[PDB]
Amino acid sequence: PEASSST
Amino acid sequence: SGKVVKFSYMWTINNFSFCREEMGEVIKSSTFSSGANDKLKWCLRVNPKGLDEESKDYLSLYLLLVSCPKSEVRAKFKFSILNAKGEETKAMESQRAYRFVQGKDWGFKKFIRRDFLLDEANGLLPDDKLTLFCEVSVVQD
Repeated sequence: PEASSST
Repeated sequence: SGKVVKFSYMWTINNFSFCREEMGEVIKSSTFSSGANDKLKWCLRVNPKGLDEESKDYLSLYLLLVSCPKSEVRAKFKFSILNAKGEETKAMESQRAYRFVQGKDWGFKKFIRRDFLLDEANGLLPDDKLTLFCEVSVVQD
């Protein structure tokens, strides 16, 4: 699953 | 030389289906600690109706590093939902450790479909409560 940041 | 290196945070949001948060708006958890002498501070952030246009159909979920003694911390994380029996379900975990700095978060923009979450048949909102579960492992302080 692809992790990402909300900024 | 002693550190809390692994920790599990359990967060219950009451009356979830009636949360008023629109797209982009956040719900923020309380701050929790780890590392040496509680020197690492964390919290959870959830977008009940998604972060952006792409994630409109989803709940978005993130772990935020609030405070650390140095420049960064590297950590693995796993998010899941606790069902009515208290059992883990719909788990997603980071593929590796990620670099956190103060004010930065990491998580899953498309953690779970809202319609699936909200469907009573699925038993993920017992008594209309969403219980999120975040297990963290800190590789470096």
